[PDB]
Amino acid sequence: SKAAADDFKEAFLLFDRTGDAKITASQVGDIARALGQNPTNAEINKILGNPSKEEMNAAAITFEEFLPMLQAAANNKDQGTFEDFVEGLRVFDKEGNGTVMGAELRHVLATLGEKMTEEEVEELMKGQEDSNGCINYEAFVKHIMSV
Amino acid sequence: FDETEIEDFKEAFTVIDQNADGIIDKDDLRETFAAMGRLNVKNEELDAMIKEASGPINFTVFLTMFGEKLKGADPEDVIMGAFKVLDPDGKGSIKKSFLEELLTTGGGRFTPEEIKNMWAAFPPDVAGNVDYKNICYVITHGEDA
Amino acid sequence: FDETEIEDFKEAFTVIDQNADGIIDKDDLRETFAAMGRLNVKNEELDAMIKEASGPINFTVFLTMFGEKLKGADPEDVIMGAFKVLDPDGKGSIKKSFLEELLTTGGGRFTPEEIKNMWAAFPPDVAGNVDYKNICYVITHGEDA
Repeated sequence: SKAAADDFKEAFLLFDRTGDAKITASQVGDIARALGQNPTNAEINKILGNPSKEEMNAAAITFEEFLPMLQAAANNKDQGTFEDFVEGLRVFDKEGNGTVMGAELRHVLATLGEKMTEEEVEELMKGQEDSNGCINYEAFVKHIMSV
Repeated sequence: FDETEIEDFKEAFTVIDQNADGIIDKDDLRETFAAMGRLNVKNEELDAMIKEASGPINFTVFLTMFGEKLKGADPEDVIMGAFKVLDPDGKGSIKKSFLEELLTTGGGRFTPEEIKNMWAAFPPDVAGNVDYKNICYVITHGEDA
Repeated sequence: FDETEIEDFKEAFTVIDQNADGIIDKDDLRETFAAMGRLNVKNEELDAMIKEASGPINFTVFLTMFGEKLKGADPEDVIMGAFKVLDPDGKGSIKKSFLEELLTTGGGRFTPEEIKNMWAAFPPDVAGNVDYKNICYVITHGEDA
């Protein structure tokens, strides 16, 4: 709205590697996340196809399509409730203390639903899981929602 | 510019300014090159060095000319700092394809063509991203060691 | 000439120039040979070394004389680079007949007679093309190790 945030246009100049002021359709998922929006990858996929837009063939972009797609994704930020994130992992391990065994969270984050690479899974556990093999998800989900 | 790097440029300024008056003229350039072994140093090379300045080469004109050409110059300890963060387990030289992917995918300065030029005089190990350290040496002091 | 190879020739120039004035004369040659164990070094050997130069042996005359005799001198890391491309799976020394065929059939410098001279002091493994690495050692530093 501007509140006209012109820093979204300045961040588009940091993600366009050619400097022509266009951003390919394959970068739009990760740049919506870097502007403070977490649409799921199936949602980013649907919307695209919904608009008869094929992410399979070469793509370019213009700021005039990327701005309204970020504004259509911005209504879905009401789905980011931290009660359900901590209660999900609280149902994932027994006893009254928030600890996932290391390999349980790593294999679930790579193979269940939207596949996260094991490189990204190791980069999200690095520091929050110590050598006991127990990830405290009270501080883990706190630090994941700090970015 | 750290102060020891500015003292290194002050010592190089005194070795090229053999009249010791504080201004490197064309005779100082030619007599420093002749003392390094250049008996055939043409006057057009000395004129092209003086054509990079708008005035006489005193210490602050030599520092501003080197500042404007070395706007991304990095000391060896900060280049090894960044390469120790790229190899955070220590000792090992990092893979060739890992440095090519991480240069491109993070920044536009790490685009490929430039990566072929990095491999091209920075040899294999250096280019590949396996060794490490020789590239920090030649970025702070050029040519083959 | 890489800069560390030129620093190795500067250190060898300082060990043969025992007067430390920058010019290796015939007395320096004889006193360096006597300090290595040559008590019978003839004056005709010293005169044949000085007869390879047109002037006194200063550092740049010693570098140009070694440059003109070592116009195909290759450091050990680039010889092992080429032998790792000839054995691209790593570890194994390459076959005798494969190096004889690939030297001949690619280039005139790899002709046979020369291949018999390669096997002749570069022993079997080396000659054969099976080992590897000892030949890179003796091409950068001669004689049996």
